Amino acid sequence: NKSQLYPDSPLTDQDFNQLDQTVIEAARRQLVGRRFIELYGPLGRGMQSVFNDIFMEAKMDFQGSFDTEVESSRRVNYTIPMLYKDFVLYWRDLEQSKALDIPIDFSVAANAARDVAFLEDQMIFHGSKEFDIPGLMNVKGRLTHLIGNWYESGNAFQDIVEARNKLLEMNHNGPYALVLSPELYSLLHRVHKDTNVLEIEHVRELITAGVFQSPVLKGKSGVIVNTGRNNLDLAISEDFETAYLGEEGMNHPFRVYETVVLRIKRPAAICTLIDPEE
Amino acid sequence: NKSQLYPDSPLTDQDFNQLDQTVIEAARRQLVGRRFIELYGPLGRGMQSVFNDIFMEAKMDFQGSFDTEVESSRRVNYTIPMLYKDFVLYWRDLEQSKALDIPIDFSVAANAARDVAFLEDQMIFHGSKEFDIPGLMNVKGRLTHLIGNWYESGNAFQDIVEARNKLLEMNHNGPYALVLSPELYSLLHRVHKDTNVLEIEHVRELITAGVFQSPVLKGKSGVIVNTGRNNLDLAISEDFETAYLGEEGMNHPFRVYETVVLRIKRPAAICTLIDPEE
Amino acid sequence: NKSQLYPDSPLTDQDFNQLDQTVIEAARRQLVGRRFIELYGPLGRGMQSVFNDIFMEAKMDFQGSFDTEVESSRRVNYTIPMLYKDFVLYWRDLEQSKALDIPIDFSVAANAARDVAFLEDQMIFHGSKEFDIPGLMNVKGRLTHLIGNWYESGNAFQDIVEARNKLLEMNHNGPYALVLSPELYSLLHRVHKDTNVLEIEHVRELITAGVFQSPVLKGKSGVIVNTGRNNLDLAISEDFETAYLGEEGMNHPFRVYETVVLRIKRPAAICTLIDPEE
Amino acid sequence: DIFMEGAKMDFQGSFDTEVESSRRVNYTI
Repeated sequence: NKSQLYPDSPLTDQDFNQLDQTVIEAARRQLVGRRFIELYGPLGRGMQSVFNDIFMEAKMDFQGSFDTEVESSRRVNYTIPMLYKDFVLYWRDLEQSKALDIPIDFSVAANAARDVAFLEDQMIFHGSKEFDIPGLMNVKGRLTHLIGNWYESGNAFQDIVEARNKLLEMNHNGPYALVLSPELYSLLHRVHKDTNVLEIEHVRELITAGVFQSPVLKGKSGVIVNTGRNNLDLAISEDFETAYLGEEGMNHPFRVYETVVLRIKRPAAICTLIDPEE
Repeated sequence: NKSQLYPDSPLTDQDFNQLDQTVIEAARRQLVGRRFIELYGPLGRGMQSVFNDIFMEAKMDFQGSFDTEVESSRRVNYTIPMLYKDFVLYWRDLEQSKALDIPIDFSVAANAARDVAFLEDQMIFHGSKEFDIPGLMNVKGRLTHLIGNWYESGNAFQDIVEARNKLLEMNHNGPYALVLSPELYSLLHRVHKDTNVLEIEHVRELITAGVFQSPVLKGKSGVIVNTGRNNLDLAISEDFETAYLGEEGMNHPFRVYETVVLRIKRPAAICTLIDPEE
Repeated sequence: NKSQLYPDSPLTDQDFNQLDQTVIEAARRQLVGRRFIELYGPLGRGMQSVFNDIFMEAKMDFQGSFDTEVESSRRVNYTIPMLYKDFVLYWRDLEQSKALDIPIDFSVAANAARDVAFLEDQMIFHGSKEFDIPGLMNVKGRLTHLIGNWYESGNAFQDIVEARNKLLEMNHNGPYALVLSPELYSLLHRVHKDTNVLEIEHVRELITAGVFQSPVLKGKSGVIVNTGRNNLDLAISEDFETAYLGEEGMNHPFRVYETVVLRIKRPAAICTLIDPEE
Repeated sequence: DIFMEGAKMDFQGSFDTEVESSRRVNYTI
């Protein structure tokens, strides 16, 4: 139990569960990337690094042959980073709660739970320079496309179908997911005079896996990603966890931490709509 | 069990189930043709061939008569083919997984599971020349129709109703299913200026069994098929199965295989929209 | 233990023991680097990577102070390589020997043992390019020194004294080990002028450890290294081992393998003597 | 046997073996 692991803690075993529920519920509503990407299983504390194999660039007969096929692995090694945030709890109110038997207040944790998720999203989208891990935007062989002038009606659909054709020509036919900037989201959901076309019902049919809005993307940009286990995956060593730092003064400081990493096996899947040249 | 059948295999009985689940789940999302065609039961390993009878071209009274009716069978014989694909698993990582007690990775199988399904779809749509089995596109008495100029609004509905009338005149009244090329799919789901008509809500009412998109069809083409047990069926000798080839070097090679065939009893059901003459 | 790992191997337990003894005996003579370098204990198959800390290069007062001061470690990661070699046998000769009651011959394995030992020594001395593992003569801050003519006047003693002086100034003392090319090793037997003893006897007094020659060094060159743990170490994963591959035709193939890596913590414990012409 | 003619280092491993020319001959005592 948590109580035996952490002595000298005013909080009890029941209160630890209530704290954990608040933390996970706060994280759930603000975790965006998890929706269209699967998860690797919890590896444990045994390893600090993982291996990634990059792949870049059937017969019908009565009796089978004896041949076999292989490709270029190009194995690489990646380390697992750590993220954290901390908060503090005052005394002289916890004592009052204990005396009056009323439940304790844990509103503070949500503020850190949101920020850690925001940092994780930024790391996934743009990558880390310290550990030189690649990101979706800066990955090699991303098959860029150019778009412009989304104001007038009917321009967005042509660009979408053009990107889909480029994805198809490389023998990648499957469900697609779309992520767009908040500014482009408003232009998509817009009222056009003399035409009165919603302009999203047509688009929703083809994509079939969802269009999402992310605040990390600052300017006008968008990504179209094929969804599959083979193309990409995400590996977690340990999930959200809470620890008790010590006893300074008379108050109690706490910390929350998490570890995660991303692996991209086939770079050709991703397509990026570059910002307008102007 | 699989373990007794295949000795000298590092994988265990539990891992065989996990492999099978991944293979079947990968096949499920990419198997298209199964939706509008029923399945014959698993025959077994006793037979390698089937017989097909081709049919081409009630009384109300107080007491029944003694008459009977028959038709032309024209029995023919068809053999069952085989399809397969293979993959490899490295060592020195399986040992690490066993030592650390973490679960094993089986991502490779999905790549072959997709390709075998693609080959099966191609065989169903176009047929095989080695065994001279017919296909939907090249079957005799297919009641072709001609279409053109789907760009301007309102042309597609007229062609659809014309094909439906031809199907009806031959005493075939039932649910219909439609399969179209990806290019025609985009033209159907298009935004038309000054008219703002979705143009698919009207069509969806009549078809009543579904409009689908298949990547096998290269150019502009489409098929309308009446759905019934009598008209067509598909016979399976054995479903997706996995086997262990042997022990070369120090790694482990595996194979996946399947057998299937198609029978068309009444050719008149199918209607084909031929590509534009130009 | 044997005949359980390889049930299909024609060789019996006693023959396998003889084969293993013959394999190890050849390598025992050839191995030279392990004489003055320690070894990390076998880690098993769990780990494929290791972490090394490089150190490139107080507080006298009364009771008190509340602070901690640490120094940087420059953490880095490494990957363990694999080396292998193989040999083949025959069946008719084994049958003839069994019929005539003559002991079997295993001469071929000696060549493989010699070849793998000659590669392990070269990897230790010069390093591996693919994994970017530094060698003894390639580490930065190696404290080089330059030599002169050794044919006459007995300048070898002065060169050794000057080389030891730099380590003494840099505060590295204790046991030293000197490795030099055979050409320089031969010349040390010349008489020392005005003393009439051999200069090797004088040099041994300063060295206080074994002086040996290695064929890996080609030109006139030498290295003197301070010998102790926490300066350099060798980590082994698997020792020399022999495996029997799957039989093909009627013959039987075998292979040998082992895995080892090297780490250097303090680059300043080494000195390299360089010829001016080289 | 007259051969009349180096170790390998790899990460994943190898799928093939290596051989040499036996050139067998017979001698009498």
